Amino acid sequence: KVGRNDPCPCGSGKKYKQCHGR
Repeated sequence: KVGRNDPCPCGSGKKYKQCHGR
């Protein structure tokens, strides 16, 4: 459970929900 509000681990720049989480 990664902090959805934290920069996606993908290393793109957008937060989880703003990249992968979504």
